[PDB]
Amino acid sequence: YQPVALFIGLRYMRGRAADRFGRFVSWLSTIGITLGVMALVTVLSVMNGFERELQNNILGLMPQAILSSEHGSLNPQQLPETAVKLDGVNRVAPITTGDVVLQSARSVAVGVMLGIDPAQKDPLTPYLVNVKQTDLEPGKYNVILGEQLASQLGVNRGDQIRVMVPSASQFTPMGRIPSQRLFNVIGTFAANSEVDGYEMLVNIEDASRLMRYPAGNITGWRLWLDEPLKVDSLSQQKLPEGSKWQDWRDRKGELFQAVRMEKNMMGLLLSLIVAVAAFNIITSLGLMVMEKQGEVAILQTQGLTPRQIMMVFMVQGASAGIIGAILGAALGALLASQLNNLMPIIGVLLDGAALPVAIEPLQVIVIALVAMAIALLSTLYPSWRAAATQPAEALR
Amino acid sequence: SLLIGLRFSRGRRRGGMVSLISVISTIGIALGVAVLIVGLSAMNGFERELNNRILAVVPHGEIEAVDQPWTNWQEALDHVQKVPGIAAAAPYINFTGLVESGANLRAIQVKGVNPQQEQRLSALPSFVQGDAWRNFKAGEQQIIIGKGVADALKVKQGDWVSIMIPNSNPEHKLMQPKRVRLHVAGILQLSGQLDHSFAMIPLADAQQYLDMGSSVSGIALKMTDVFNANKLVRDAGEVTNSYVYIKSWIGTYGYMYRDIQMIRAIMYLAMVLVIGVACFNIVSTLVMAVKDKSGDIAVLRTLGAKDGLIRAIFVWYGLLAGLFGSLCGVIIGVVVSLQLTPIIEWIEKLIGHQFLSSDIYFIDFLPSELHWLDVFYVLVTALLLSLLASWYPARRASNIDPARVLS
Amino acid sequence: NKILLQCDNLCKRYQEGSVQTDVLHNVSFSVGEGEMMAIVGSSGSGKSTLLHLLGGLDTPTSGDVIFNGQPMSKLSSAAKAELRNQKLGFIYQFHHLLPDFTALENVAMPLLIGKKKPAEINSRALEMLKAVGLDHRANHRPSELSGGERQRVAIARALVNNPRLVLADQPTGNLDARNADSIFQLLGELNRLQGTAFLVVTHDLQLAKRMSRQLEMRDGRLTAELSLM
Amino acid sequence: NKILLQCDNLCKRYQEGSVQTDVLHNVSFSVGEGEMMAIVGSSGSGKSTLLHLLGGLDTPTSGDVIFNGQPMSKLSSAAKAELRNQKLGFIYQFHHLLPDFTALENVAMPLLIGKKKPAEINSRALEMLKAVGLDHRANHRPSELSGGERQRVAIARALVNNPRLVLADQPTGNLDARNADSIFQLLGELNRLQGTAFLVVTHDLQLAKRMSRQLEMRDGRLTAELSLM
Ligand SMILES: Nc1ncnc2c1ncn2[C@@H]1O[C@H](COP(=O)(O)OP(=O)(O)NP(=O)(O)O)[C@@H](O)[C@H]1O
Ligand SMILES: Nc1ncnc2c1ncn2[C@@H]1O[C@H](COP(=O)(O)OP(=O)(O)NP(=O)(O)O)[C@@H](O)[C@H]1O
Ligand SMILES: [Mg+2]
Ligand SMILES: [Mg+2]
Repeated sequence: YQPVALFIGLRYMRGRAADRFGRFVSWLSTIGITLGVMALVTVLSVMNGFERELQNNILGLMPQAILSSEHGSLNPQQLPETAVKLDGVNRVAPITTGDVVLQSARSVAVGVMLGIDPAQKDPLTPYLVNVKQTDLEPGKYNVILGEQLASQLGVNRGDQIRVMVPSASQFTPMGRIPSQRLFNVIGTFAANSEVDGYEMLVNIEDASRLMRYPAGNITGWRLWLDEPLKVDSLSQQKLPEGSKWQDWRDRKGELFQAVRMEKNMMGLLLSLIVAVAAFNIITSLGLMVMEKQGEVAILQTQGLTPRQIMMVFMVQGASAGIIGAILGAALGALLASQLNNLMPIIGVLLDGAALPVAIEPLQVIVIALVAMAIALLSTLYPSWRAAATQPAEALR
Repeated sequence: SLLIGLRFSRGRRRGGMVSLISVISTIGIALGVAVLIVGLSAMNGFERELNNRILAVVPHGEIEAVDQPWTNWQEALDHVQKVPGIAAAAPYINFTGLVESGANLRAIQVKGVNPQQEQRLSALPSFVQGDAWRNFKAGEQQIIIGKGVADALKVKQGDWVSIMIPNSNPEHKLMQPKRVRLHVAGILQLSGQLDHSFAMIPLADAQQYLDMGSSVSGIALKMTDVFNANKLVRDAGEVTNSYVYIKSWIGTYGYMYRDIQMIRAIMYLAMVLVIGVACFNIVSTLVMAVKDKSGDIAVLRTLGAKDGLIRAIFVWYGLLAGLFGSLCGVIIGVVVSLQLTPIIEWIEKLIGHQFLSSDIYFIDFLPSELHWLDVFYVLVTALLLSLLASWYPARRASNIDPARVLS
Repeated sequence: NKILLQCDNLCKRYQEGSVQTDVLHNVSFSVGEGEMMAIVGSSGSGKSTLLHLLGGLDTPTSGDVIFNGQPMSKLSSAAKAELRNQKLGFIYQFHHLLPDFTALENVAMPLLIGKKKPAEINSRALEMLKAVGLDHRANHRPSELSGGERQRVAIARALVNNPRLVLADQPTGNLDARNADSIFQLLGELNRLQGTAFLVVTHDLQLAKRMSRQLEMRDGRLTAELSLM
Repeated sequence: NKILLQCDNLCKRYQEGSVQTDVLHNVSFSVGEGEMMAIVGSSGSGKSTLLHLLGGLDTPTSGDVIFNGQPMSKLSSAAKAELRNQKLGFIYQFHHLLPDFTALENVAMPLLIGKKKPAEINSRALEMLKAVGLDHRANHRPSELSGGERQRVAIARALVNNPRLVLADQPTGNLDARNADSIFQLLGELNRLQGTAFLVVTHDLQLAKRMSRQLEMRDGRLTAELSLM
């Protein structure tokens, strides 16, 4: 007998548990909401986790963005690392990126080399085993080789590899002679990744000496960013004279960026579709409140003001919304994939090994809050229509 | 009273200005089938486009027959090309190296495709802007010109360009790097993507530059399936030498494979939830609005030709509602999927962000292609959904005692 | 003697042990063809539930109800529907009409469901509505009807298909004296002509006294049994 | 003196064009304090519609119904609710209870809506039930209640608030003689002590003769207007 007019709403919610099955269709109003919330939470969580996995495992080994020289060589005091100002910039380093060709004792292949400073937080130092962490000393001319490329070329430690760069060539009557030099590998860099088949790690000083660059001249400044979404919009930032912006969206590895744009577009499409399905299932409670015309008319006969009926049905809708939201969060977190990995052995072709799930708390909170707000807001026109009809409940 | 005396009761479920409750069932089915159509067509368009980015161009995944002067490849070619799952097989030269251009060197993959097999077992002439077939004839050894060379080359019709072989041979000797006098035989104004990462070389020069005879490099495959391609290629290589094993290639685009699996699973687990929503709406409509009607109808029921006359009434009710909803939703889904509105900004002025037009407005993006077979699948599943969601409440209400009319 | 209904030891105790209410306990009925029966009694005396159990509309906890020799409890659903559409005509305590069907259709529903000829169905439904008193109010939906005329629609519905038993749960509660007298005149005429047996529950003592047999429900027991001849 | 309810020129014709059936035509009532008033008429003559209309529960096509001087049609929703919660007690023709609430809560809803203390709310609801005859019947939901018990719960619901005016649509239609006598006795006691006035539609002639004022409502007209002294 709580004197706040929410007693009748609670009694409507818990009531009519008559034959062990009527209660199921009674709670169907919040079951639809909890299923919609479960869908939205699992979609956003899986998308966020898979995006995080792709941004880390693939994109932390290759350069993220590069700032170089628009004309001629690159002059460092124009804009050093400390002066590197951009939107969303996280990590700054110097680097040289070069398309090179490697000749081994078996065959000749191509690839890219990244000249870095070993004194920094190299993402390959943990992967450099059987060898010193900074064995690529300036002038030592030691280049560390990966796993896939070494296995394909049939080359072991201690061998001499002819590394050549096509940019620095010279005229000769017998053809074109580019800048070629023999380097000794001391071991392997088992990166245990995809890029290790064509990516090479080199010192920055010897690389700078390789392309006949003047003293202190490097190829570019490498920026490890924080988000891959704003990459398209941040191509017109503050890049002064003597520099230009390049990145992995269209220069190199553009297939990843194209598939990411397509995946984002279809993700927003599916999110819109699930949202309109959620709207169609809030119409379920919108008609559920309209199903209790007799009760609302009896209460209005009892002298209960129409605004108080609005409050009653709004509170019923809000209770349904909060129950649905908390159960949706519970089954999106505790039952994302944490129960026997959905038993993928069934003939539905399920892949249980791929679980890129990351339950973002902010997203689940905002989704649940929007679900609750919609669940209360959708009992405003039905309730006003119910209270607008006088107690003419002659079973119309 | 065979055809008329049974749909009458279900057709009288309109009431007096209370039909606005069963219309949430027609709309519930229409929206469900429309979003199903949009999702399935969009997924099919995604699959078609992605299959044009993996296998249609740069076919990845094949048994690399590594051999010196390979020659008896005809037997294996004939034994493998006709196995189930393989569309066609064609030998190509998958070389890599450097090409001279304006006293500069460009690192490029040499794709020595076969002009004899070009028209039949490749789509190279079908993808061009359109030219005479004699322009792609062999012997004269015309190669495609690229922007990165033509920018500083100024090569036109009648100009001959020199190409020097990279001489990336095991022999320390130069061995006369093949010198090719290529001739410009056409021009393209489509895109530079085909002019930067692709090249074509006649087979004679490719064979001469290898310091051997008719040494084939690769035998590429064009297929229609990629999911089962792993074991299929493994078994196709099982008829090859056992001492030469094959390293798996799953890891290159295993993440794109997982992307496809993820989008498929997400679509399915959201659309079965739309299915559940439609079933929920119909059961809610038929449990409360009409249950004492079933009560007193069972109080005064028919002879008994079919025990579920109430079940038949609600079967006709659900069939009518679901059929009209399915037709409307199919029309909506097809019209929205086939093309977007000419002007998108006009409708979405009241976007709710108080911002002009749309910041994320896209033109000819989100490609989608319709499969009418999927339309029939969604139609059948929606009708079965409505039939079950109208029959089960009917069966629940019929079997309970008519003394549940007051409760 | 006992022909049309033989109800034996029918006991109805709702709910479970240590809290069951004796709403019906050891009711015995011997209803013959054409027997004029009136059930009278106070409140919660178990009169509506007795009708629901005799009509097979509910499941008695104990005892049995035997209709035309064949028990109703053991009978199949199709034959139950046959009885309910050819032998049993039920008037509920309330209207319990179909709100989507007009009054004419609401009284023709037993015939439209019994698979009869439509021209016969409409003509006999109109005749029954004229006999009950709704000549001008035949095409009105129950939502546009009053309590008394809805009750008259229900009474007509229980007489349209010419039942052998007509169970009536307060057919005169929502009616004045004139319409009550008229409806009992219809009941007496159907008893004289069609032979239909009317098993009616009323609270008005005069209307029950105008009928041949009286039974008194009190404490779930049958007390008053008055026979003149 | 005629103060409480002054209904004049009340008419109701709200239906599809041409078929528009009129049910009332220029009906006028003068109900004062303690006027123990009854309406008698044949079914379908416009009695329940008249009370649903003068109670403010429906919208009249024409005429004025004024309660304590203030007209209901010109009045807002909040004050209408205040009147219905403090001055008007309505007994519907059928049960029209809340199926979700037990008998005691269905009786005490007016008190709960009146923002009253629950400690005396339960006591008053129990007092009304023990007066009517349902002290043991308070724990049953309406779905487990009978027609007579439902009507008695509705009567208790309209009488707990001690309203000045209590409209009744067949308060004893589904009740036996003893319960009807007891309920009209309680009606008289409340009229004599609490000063409440009852506007009761009934068909039982003797219960109407127990009433102080009797009007006959038929075919949209008030025919009988009898005063003894
Ligand atoms: N929309 C409507 N509003 C009011 N009355 C209507 C309406 N439509 C039809 N009517 C008719 O007008 C009559 C209204 O009078 P009403 O007061 O309902 O009869 P009544 O007095 O209830 N008879 P009883 O049941 O014995 O009390 C009904 O019998 C209907 O047939
Ligand atoms: N399922 C149930 N649960 C609890 N109580 C029940 C149930 N069914 C019936 N009752 C009670 O048992 C009695 C049933 O008798 P019933 O014949 O319905 O009375 P009634 O004569 O129809 N009402 P009335 O004649 O207007 O006074 C009532 O007191 C009901 O409240
Ligand atoms: Mg009435
Ligand atoms: Mg009764």
